[PDB]
Amino acid sequence: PRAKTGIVRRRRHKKVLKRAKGFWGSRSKQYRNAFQTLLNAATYEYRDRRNKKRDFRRLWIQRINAGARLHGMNYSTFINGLKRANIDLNRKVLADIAAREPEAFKALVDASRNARQ
Amino acid sequence: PSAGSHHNDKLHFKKGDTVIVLSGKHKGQTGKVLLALPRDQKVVVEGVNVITKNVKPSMTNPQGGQEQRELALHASKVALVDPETGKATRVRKQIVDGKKVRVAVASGKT
Amino acid sequence: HDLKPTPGSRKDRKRVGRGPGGTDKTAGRGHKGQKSRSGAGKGAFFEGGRSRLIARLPKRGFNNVGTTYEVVKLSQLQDLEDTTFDRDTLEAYRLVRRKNRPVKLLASGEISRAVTVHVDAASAAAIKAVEAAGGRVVLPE
Amino acid sequence: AQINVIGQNGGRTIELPLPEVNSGVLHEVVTWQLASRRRGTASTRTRAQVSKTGRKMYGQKGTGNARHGDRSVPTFVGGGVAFGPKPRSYDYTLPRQVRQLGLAMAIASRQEGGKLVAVDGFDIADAKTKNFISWAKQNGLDGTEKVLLVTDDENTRRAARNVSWVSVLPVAGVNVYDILRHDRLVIDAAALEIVEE
RNA sequence: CGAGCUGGAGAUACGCUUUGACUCGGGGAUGUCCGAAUGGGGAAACCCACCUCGUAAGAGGUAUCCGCAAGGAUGGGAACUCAGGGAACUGAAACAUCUCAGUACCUGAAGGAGAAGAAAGAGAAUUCGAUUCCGUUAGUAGCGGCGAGCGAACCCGGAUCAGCCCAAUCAAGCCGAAGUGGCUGGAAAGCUACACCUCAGAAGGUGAGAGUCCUGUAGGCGAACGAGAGGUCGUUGUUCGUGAAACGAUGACUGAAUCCGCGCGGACCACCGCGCAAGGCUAAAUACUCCCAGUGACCGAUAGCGCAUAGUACCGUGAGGGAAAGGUGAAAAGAACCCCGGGAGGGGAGUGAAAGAGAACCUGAAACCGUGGACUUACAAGCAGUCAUGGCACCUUAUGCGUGUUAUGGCGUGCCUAUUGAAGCAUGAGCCGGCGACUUAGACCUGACGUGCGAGCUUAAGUUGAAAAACGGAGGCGGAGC
RNA sequence: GUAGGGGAGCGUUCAGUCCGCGGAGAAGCCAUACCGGAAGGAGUGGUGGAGCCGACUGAAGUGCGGAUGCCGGCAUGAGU
Ligand SMILES: [Mg+2]
Ligand SMILES: [Mg+2]
Ligand SMILES: [Mg+2]
Ligand SMILES: [Mg+2]
Ligand SMILES: [Mg+2]
Repeated sequence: PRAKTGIVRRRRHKKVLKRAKGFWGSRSKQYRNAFQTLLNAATYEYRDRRNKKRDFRRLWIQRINAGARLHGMNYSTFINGLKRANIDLNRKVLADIAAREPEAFKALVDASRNARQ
Repeated sequence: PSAGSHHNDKLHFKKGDTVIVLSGKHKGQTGKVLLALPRDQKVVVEGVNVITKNVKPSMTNPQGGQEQRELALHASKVALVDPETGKATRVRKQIVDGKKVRVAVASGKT
Repeated sequence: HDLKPTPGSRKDRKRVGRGPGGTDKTAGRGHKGQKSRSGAGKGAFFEGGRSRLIARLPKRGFNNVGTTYEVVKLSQLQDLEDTTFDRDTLEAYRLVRRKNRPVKLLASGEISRAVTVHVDAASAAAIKAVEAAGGRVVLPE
Repeated sequence: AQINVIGQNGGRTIELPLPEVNSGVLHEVVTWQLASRRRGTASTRTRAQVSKTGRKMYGQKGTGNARHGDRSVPTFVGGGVAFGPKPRSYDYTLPRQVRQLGLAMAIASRQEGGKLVAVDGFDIADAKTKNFISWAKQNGLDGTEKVLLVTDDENTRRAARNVSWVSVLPVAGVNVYDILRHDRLVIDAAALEIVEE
């Protein structure tokens, strides 16, 4: 018996061509280019998962030394204080305190200054 | 393309017979057979009636309105009736005419 | 009424290891099968030789094969199977079917018993073993 | 271990295949049976040779864009079906003993459920058919089961034409497929059913 | 045969038919001109004659090769058959003997088959008993730049089965069993309730799915009158390539015996053994498929034949080459009439279940071209995405969940191929759809898995049954090696 | 993790078997935010208008982005 492609390819093709959403020009309309775009998208996808994790910590650190410097300190110094006050092991959350709770952030600056000098 | 060979260019009626229409619309309705087309498998009975339009400009006056005429059928009418309904056929012999073979079933009249 | 799987013609199972699937050339995209050059859609570079060792090796030889005998071991007659008798038609029916060639008796089995052998030839220590155990070996004219 | 239906009541004989039947061996059998029955008709002009077309084309180089010999290759629409089906067999010789073991093992399956041995359809009278249904009714043959009749009586066979019921099989010319294909086996004519080897 | 018919033809008019049309089966009778072509010519289908019979019309004859004459031959056939003649690419990893291969092709002769055939044989048992074919022996024996590679036969099993003569039943066709009401539906054949037939539940059709409605099927009938010699030189055939080369075969030269005779047995001799050439026929088993029927883990419109029909259109001076194209509806009920327009085309009305079937008539993807809406964009540097966050919109696997879209930030060198090394200014590609590449074979070899028997295992050709498999032990493999 | 070797599977046509579905709407097509580890699979809705899914087993003309690939349709250059 004969077993022509019929239905299999078009379905295979529509799947790809639907991942292609706000894809500019041919990248959303023609299969070969839509599919091709996705290979490169795969690189970006797998990489950006572990990248966001560097991206955020960066943002986190930036907010910390901003507030640390508001109370005559800095990230390097502040963190060492909290480290030297072993009791203090915030690390995660610490950026939100600086940004939302200034009263609370000050307390932790004052504790960090002790454990150091 | 094929056409009415599925039978044998063979009917079960004559251009005179009274027949009942089994199947479809016009079910049970009876009438005389006025046209029998064996190869085509067509029956013109006083049954199925149609309203045919006339595309007639030059053709004998432009007054080509609507016409009352009956439209042909197949084997969607069971041939020959006497006990008030449709039947098969089985008993042949001769009447006064030997050469002729009649038809009949659970009864004996056609 | 309900949905039923049912046993019979549809319950007949493969047999486990009975027959695996062949090789269809696309297990991932990365199948551009054979080698990567000089292994081509052609009809064989060949597989033997004519210098690749076979030539460069010697002999004029001379082949013959005159007569080869059917080995009828001593252990077949002795040990098991009580003397049903040799002759010609009985040795065949028991288990020594061959035609076209003559038979031969060889000294392998050692149980000692009275036996009368009807072979077409036998080895020195085969004759001098049937007689020593009791029995005669009949060789034709 | 099996009784009888009409004519006597013995049966009991035959050392039926151990253990509680093997599907694997029946599988081996059916396959072979269907493989033999398979006709080898394969409508394909596989070769670039077999399809109707000339031999030279539009020159080796400089036509600008091509490289073709002739309109008959499989890369061409209307060319050969290079690697298509050609007329062949699939008929092979399944070892003798496996065929013998086959139907024995298949009969065993019908013993573990609904088996049936009969001595003549004196219970039939002519062909009549209407009367086979009458006889079958007496022995639980209602029509809820597909039935296989293996009789040598040329008249009792003639009373087998009906639906979801019977397939009529002659002169002990049985099949492992036919018996597994139906629900009940009316083993009937005890000619092959007793005595061999 | 028993009422319709008047070809496809979808088309009106004239008519024909129970004093039996039509169609089907079987004979006849007419059969222009060309073509073996045949009176002569000829650039096929056209010119031009003569002779006999005849009232003109018109009819008959006029070719060569066989034979007394009756009567035969020319020419055409898809493939198959034998014959005369006979390549090269290719293999030999170069090439020259060798291989491809006596294949392809040309030519001759013929038939439904042909060929071959009645032992101067095979051959080593003083077995066999015409030929062809199939299995097998056996990739054995052997041939071989002893290389590539080529490759028998006897025995045995099997299909079929003969030896004779001379010279001195199937087509035309007819008969053929048995269902009715309600329901859903445009439509019943489906559903439901009770019912029957079955030697017939194969199959097609009928508004949808059919045992019982039509055609049929199982079964039966059925036709007037219809088919069924040795030698030397040169070479060669088969495993036969100059080899130790026998034997057949024959172009050139020679040239015997006649049964106490001749030929053969692989130089050659003797012995032992097999057989009678120099005359002819001979069925069956075998092969092929233009054609016909049946069937299919064959195709279903880029498939399948080149063609759903066309060797057409088109291309070519010619030989030759050569397409693509399917689908209203159950039924034409094929849309009268109205409106814009010269028309084309549309909108209605009507038919229909549907016109979401309207004649560019089943479905109607995608590329591609548009109209409308949402969110957006005119300080911007860009493999076009990706992650994160904010804004706007929306709520039918879908309200914490997202879905669409959008601003800004970060990050970010198409794909494939080829390659030490590809974004590469290296290859390919306009886009989409479809078509498009590791197969099949062999009683082949070798291994993994598996099953059945197991010191044993197994059948091949065939034969008989085939809604199906059984038989068949010829032979093959273990079984002892050197 | 490239060549390559080994393992488990998804999908298509045909087939045998069983379970079914369908004009109160089959295949195909279209949309989708659902499921599965992937090939993939289901629900709902829309179109279509007459056939078809699931399970086991069998067989293949069984899976396409490439071949200056073949056939066909349509773009660009350009209202030049
Ligand atoms: Mg083709
Ligand atoms: Mg189509
Ligand atoms: Mg044709
Ligand atoms: Mg290059
Ligand atoms: Mg492409």
